[PDB]
Amino acid sequence: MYEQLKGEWNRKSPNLSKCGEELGRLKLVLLELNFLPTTGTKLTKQQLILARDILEIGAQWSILRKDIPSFERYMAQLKCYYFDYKEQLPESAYMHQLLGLNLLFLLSQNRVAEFHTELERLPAKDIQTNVYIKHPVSLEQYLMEGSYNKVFLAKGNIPAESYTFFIDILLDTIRDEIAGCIEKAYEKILFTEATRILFFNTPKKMTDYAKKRGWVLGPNNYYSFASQQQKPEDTTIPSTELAKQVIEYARQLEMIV
Amino acid sequence: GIISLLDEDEPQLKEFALHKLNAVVNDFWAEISESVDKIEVLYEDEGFRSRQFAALVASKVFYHLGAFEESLNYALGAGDLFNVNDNSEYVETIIAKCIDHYTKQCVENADLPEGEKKPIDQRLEGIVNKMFQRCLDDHKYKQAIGIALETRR
Amino acid sequence: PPGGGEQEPPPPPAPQDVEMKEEAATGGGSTGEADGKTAAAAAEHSQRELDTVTLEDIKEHVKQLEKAVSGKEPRFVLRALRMLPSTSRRLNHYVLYKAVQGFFTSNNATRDFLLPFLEEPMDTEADLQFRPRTGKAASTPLLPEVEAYLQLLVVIFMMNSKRYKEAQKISDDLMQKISTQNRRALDLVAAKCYYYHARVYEFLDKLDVVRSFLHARLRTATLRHDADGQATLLNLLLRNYLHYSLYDQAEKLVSKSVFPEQANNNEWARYLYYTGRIKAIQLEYSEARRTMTNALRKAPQHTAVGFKQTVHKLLIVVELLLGEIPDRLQFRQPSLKRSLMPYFLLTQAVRTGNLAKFNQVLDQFGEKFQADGTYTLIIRLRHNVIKTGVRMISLSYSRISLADIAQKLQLDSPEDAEFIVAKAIRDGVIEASINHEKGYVQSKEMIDIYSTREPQLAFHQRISFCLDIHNMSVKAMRFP
Amino acid sequence: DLYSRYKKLQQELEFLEVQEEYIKDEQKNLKK
Amino acid sequence: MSEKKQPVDEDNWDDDNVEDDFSNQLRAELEKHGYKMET
Amino acid sequence: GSGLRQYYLSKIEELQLIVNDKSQNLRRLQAQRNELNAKVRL
Repeated sequence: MYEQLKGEWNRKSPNLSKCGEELGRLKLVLLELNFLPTTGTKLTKQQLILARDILEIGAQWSILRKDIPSFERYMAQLKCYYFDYKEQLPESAYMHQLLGLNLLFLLSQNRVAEFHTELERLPAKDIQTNVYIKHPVSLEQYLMEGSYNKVFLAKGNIPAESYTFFIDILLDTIRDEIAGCIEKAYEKILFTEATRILFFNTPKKMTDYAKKRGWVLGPNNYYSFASQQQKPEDTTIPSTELAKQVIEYARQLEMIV
Repeated sequence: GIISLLDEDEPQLKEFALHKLNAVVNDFWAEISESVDKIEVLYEDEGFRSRQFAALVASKVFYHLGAFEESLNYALGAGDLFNVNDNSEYVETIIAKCIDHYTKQCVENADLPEGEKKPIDQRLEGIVNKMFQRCLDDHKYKQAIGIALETRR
Repeated sequence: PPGGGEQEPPPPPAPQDVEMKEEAATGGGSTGEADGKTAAAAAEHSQRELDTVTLEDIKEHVKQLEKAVSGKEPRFVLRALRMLPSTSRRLNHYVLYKAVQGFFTSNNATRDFLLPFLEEPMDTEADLQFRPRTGKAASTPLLPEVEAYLQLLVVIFMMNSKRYKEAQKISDDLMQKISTQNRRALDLVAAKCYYYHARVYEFLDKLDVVRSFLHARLRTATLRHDADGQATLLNLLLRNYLHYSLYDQAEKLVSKSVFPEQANNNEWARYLYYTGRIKAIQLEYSEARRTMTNALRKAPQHTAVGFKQTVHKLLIVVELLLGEIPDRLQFRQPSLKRSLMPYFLLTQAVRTGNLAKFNQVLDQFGEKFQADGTYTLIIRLRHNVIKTGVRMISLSYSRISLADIAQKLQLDSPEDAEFIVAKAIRDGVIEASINHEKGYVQSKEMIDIYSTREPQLAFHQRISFCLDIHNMSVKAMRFP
Repeated sequence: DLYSRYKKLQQELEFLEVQEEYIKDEQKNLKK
Repeated sequence: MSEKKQPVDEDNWDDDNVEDDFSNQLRAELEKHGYKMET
Repeated sequence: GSGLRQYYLSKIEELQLIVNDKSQNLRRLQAQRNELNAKVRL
């Protein structure tokens, strides 16, 4: 009952035994009366309130240890509590930015369908307020037209933390597509256009485009290739199956229906 | 989300996992359709101390999935938890399929009673003769003789 | 008194005659096709079912005091019908109670007596095999009551009558159902009761009990009976899942129950719209704008049904966001004149380059826009602003430069030129090739739709279509 | 009856279908 | 049917033209020759 | 009933429905055939 309420909360997380012990607190949190339906006894929803906040700092441990599946695990039960089946009272002040780290979680990872099924539950709470969502939502509006590096002209604005874990996934998510666009039919913007305008102040990124992709930069530029077939059109391949189609035509037309 | 409720591999969350399975065992088999490996791999656990229960909830979902046979198979792989559960109006579906598969299987075995006979499952027939006990109890015996003919026994 | 007194000999008798005889013939032929007509799956009292769809919504709402419809319920519900003598007796009662309405005073039934009127069908050797007859006899308790549009203290009695009718579902699923095919009529009854019971849960809070019960009443579908119950209950399932702000939609996409077949040009048409907005909420990309046009063009035969204005409004909203720039004045109905003004300004500033005018209109009429349930239009409409311009010029010039096309679309900087030259290739908004040695976005064109097998592609499906029509004729001819 | 119902409907299936093929035969022959 | 959930009760391409897509149709545009007696 | 009868009571369902429909179809074909018999006889 209230095991290690604030043992290592404000200071740091020097010991990971408080992790599994707090999860031992979630052993009873989920099993006092209920966790999903939460039929009655609103007072049991209070340690589901703190059960939410402890999952929030738990996802702050997952964000510290690069823990994606556990991170979404925390946000689930969290969001599970915000869609608690009973109309309870105010949860906390920590929901709106928590869903900010959820929305930055799911935005940078190419989750657009998942994205636009998230901003429709609190109709006016993530448009004109809740900067922890307003930065992700205007972020996605940047991800709308062409404002993907314009985001990086807008990186210096974060409300709480670095947001590094999804300014970096927002790096890569533009990296597969700049790599694909350069792999498209194109005539080789030089090393200075593919290496200085974009990111990567001459690291082994030249190993990234030179190894992950083509465009072999030896003589002062990247270098394309055909990226096309030889137009192998038989057109007599359907000469069998189409005859089958006609045979079906006179088949059903000739059958006594 | 809400779904990543089951992202822990703890042992007592294996017995609390079943406690969540029978809790969510009713409706969202549409979600369990994407949650098949979450039920199949959960069924695949030597250190799981409530074995065949993931086949209980599995036979719950695969009906909704559209696998009329899969819920029957894992209903076989549900152990005593399925054999004890035979008084319901939903289970009459899976048991109707069970007597269909059963009577056709028995006509098959009666076809060739020697050599390469498709073996009938013990838990397959365990609710079969149990249903015949229903034939013994529900005050009607044209049924009990009826399945007696088709069963090739 | 002298004015209002002389004006109620004629009003009562009209429903007294036609409102009397209509469901008399309905229950008559429908009963004869319940006993007979083993193929009663398509009753001509299903067209009478439709005639009841538009019948009581305009015919009678109150029980017609001055003794016009008040005595109908005590007559029509007093149906014992033991055998030919005890049923020809009721045949006598059809005319015998008419002296009670005309000469005497009818039995007042102000949506309080119909519940105790549910004993007359039980009196004198009650009939339960006619669960269709008593089923319409379970709709009639709502028919003056719900169709009066009260939603005032008799919503709960609505709910109790529909609990007795759900007990009639219990009678079908449990009591003497020897392949009588009545669920497909009880699925229409479940439809009617759950339109205005849908409203009932609109005049009250959420419907999660009807969510689980809907998953059960839908659960029995696809196993024994499946026709329009899965369709209608699915639509009722979708409408308020959509009405509520939550995830709510990918659960619908994973709801792999999309093929309740042909719905007689009425359920299926709107069905494409219920699914249509669903596919719209995930940034529809020309895949379901075609089914939006499809739904709008399938069943428009009504006259501004009320959601038809919303399909007509929301339809080309997504197409504007995708590729097209037509206005929405084409069907300038009187029903549309007041539902056009905000959207009227809406589509102009998209194609026009005055994005400040677009924000002016959006801040101007966003209240109507927010009432339409289209919050996410602005988050992706600035997308097709520059994409609409670039689509225009990209269509105009064949060998256009990207180093020139920007400077005309108020781009103003060469860097701003190529922020739209990074995804247009992958998207396909224009067919061209961009190069750095030549920063010119030159397009191209091709033929051989007639020289490659395009036509025989387009023809096969419709050939099957015409043979489908022939099959329908041959199957639906030789009744006599 | 109930088991004989289920057997007799079966017997009412194929013996009914042979007529279905039969009218096909008659019609095609009548065309000639 | 039986919903009636509405408000109270070409000009699309031809007016999409004639007001915005068309330019010299609502307003005048012929002054360019006054801007052309020197070019 | 539920365990013993319902499996056959619910399985004569479609055994009755099929003969229910194929009689309609059968009489359709009968009407056509009689048409042909009258025509070629005359």
